[PDB]
Amino acid sequence: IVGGYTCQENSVPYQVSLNSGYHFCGGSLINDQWVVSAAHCYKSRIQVRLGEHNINVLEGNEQFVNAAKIIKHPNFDRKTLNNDIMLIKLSSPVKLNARVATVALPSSCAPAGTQCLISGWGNTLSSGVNEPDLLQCLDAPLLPQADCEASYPGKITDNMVCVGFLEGGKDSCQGDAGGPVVCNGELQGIVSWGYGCALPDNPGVYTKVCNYVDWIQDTIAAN
Amino acid sequence: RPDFALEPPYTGPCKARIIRYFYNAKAGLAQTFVYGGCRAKRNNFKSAEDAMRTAG
Ligand SMILES: [Ca+2]
Repeated sequence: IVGGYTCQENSVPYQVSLNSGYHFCGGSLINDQWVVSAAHCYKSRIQVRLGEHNINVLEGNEQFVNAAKIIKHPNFDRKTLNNDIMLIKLSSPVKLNARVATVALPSSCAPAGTQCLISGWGNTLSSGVNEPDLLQCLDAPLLPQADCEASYPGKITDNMVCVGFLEGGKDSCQGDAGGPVVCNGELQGIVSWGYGCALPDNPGVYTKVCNYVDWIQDTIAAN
Repeated sequence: RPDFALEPPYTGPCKARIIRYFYNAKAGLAQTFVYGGCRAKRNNFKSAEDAMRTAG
């Protein structure tokens, strides 16, 4: 997260870290056994780290659980990034407390202008690399679909939404993928892609979760 | 050596943090970079020895 601020300790209890030796992607806890992330964050073996704040120091509030089943959206496209969503079933149910909690799936698609919270342990610089120990937060609005299409000509599908600022300076970056975009207590987006980080006329592009509520519920009930 | 070996490391549009190997034409050695997760160019390898075989 570029241009953000350090989140208050455990103020984003649904945020998880995907680890395969090191932190590589984020994710969101939707129920005691399932995590939602981006499909491009696929790895054959993933350990999910919950209740985290400082990713490099053992604080004592963390729960380390391995991935049992990793299910990507059947229509995921590796080139266009359409349907960039993935479900992860945990090996054992997690203990829900004040540090570890679930985020609600969307009731409907939030309109343009809705203020949201983006979070992650990704790069904090637009030019250069600086990986934070502590979870970073960013308050940003859902942008009009016309402005998203103007920023990325012919690259935006109906399953994508732009969140951020057209002036740049504030955006999600490398290491934030799979992470949450929560608006009014509901998961409206998943960190996906963008051209660079925090660059003018190039806001981040996110997977529009409201188009996948039925797919998520049907997959959880069948597995 | 081929053209891709002299090309700068490509992070790509995706936002994952995946450590991959590339060949530096300036230093003449195999170094690491942050790959985003999608649309990789040819100067992107999973291991150090796979980079030394193809590019070295
Ligand atoms: Ca920790």
